[PDB]
Amino acid sequence: ADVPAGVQLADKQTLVRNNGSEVQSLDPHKIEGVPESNVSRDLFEGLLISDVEGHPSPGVAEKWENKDFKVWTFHLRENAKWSDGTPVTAHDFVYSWQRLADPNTASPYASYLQYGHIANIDDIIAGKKPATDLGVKALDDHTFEVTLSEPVPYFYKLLVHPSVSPVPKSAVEKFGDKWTQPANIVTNGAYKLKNWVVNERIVLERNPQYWDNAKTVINQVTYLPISSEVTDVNRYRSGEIDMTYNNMPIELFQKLKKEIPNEVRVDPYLCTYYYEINNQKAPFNDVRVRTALKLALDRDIIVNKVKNQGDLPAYSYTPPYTDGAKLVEPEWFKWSQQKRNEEAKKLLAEAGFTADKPLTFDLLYNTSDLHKKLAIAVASIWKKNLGVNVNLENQEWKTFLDTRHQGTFDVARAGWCADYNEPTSFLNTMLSDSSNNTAHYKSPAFDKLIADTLKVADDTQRSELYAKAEQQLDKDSAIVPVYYYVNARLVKPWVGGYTGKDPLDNIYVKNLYIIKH
Repeated sequence: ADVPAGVQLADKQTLVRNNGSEVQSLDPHKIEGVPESNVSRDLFEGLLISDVEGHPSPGVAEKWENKDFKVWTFHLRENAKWSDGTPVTAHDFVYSWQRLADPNTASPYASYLQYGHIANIDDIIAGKKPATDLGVKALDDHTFEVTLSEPVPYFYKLLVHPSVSPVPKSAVEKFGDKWTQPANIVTNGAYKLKNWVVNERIVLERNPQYWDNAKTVINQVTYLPISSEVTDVNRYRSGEIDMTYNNMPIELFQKLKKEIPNEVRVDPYLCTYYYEINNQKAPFNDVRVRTALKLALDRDIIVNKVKNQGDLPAYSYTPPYTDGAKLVEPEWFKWSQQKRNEEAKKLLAEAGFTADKPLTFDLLYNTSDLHKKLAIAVASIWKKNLGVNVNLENQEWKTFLDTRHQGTFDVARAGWCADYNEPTSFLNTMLSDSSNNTAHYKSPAFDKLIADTLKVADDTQRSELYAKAEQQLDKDSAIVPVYYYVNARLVKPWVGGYTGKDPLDNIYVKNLYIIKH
């Protein structure tokens, strides 16, 4: 943290943050969500980290260079250490990225190495070559070199993501799946794990071996797993929680801007809320059915009437304000809802869905006041505009993500937040073989468009191709876009250091401080 001159710091530097749900895991190679990343950034540090405004900045690597955007060399600071006092070296990164790539790990984020295009990743993921063929090498203890199969000018931007953080080989090999328990874990971030009681709390304490420890102010941070937004607000207002999670309750929000304006933070966020359709499950493998659902959803009612929290009605997957996005607004978005509704009814009727044979399907959502209130509104809208029957089903977070990867769903509430600010952070997830493809969408035309983005060497052609890939997605009606999120949360007046300026919301508790109160 960088404490301003004149600020008086509380004597007690502790923080309690709501984190939306129980984390899937603490192992950086097994996580895929925002709640998991929130804790991960405090415990494990990679090559680059974000500064308080969101810019990629030195983490374990103090400086890096590239040759033709294909060979990237990271110079690691010599005082980086793990919490047991041992040095963080380039060998840790070699081991870690090979473990990520290895099929035996089964990382849900294995494809992140394809997004960066590290040499040999495709063969490694396919079982054709061993993980030791990965194009990374330690030139010495402080020098990590990465070789890509193509020039990727934004490669370094990917490096702030948890799946490319290091894991300590000696703990992983000795304890297997229990390496993340408090007595076994070893960490290299500003904090270390003190306690983990499932469905109750996660408590982290400052890690004195952290290379930037002299600047860390908060000594202890607790993450809670409350998935009720209404309950998070109540415990915030009772004084128990200093920073809520950033999902806001329909029930109370508007009340809060009125009652506690200086505590409500509302900033741009690169995430999109949508209904994910299982594209390989009949009858959702018919484009007419997917298009009808997309058209009959009335976004004005949902965004402006039902939620009304500052979100923008969406017409694409990638948010239009992502760096490099120059998207074409589809013509259906400009139509009236009455025309969208008639066209949707026509399409469903062509699909064989009568009034004696109405389409019936489930809508799966992860436990939450917000998602439940929204799923109920969306089921009504669809019932009324299409005569469709929808059965609502809630699952806890870890189970919900699992169900989506397994394909045992019809339609699901979904939301994707960028991992780096560039349109491929969204678009790479719809690639046929992506480990993040939960829509189970498979399009050779789509895959080709994305592949062509690295064969050109100028931003305009790239941006044009990103726009055509969004159009392909929209033509196939792979998903149902609903709104582009805003990052809305409550933060006590005595929490310093949270700017709200990073659109990826990569907060690090090492940057915060408590003002005396």
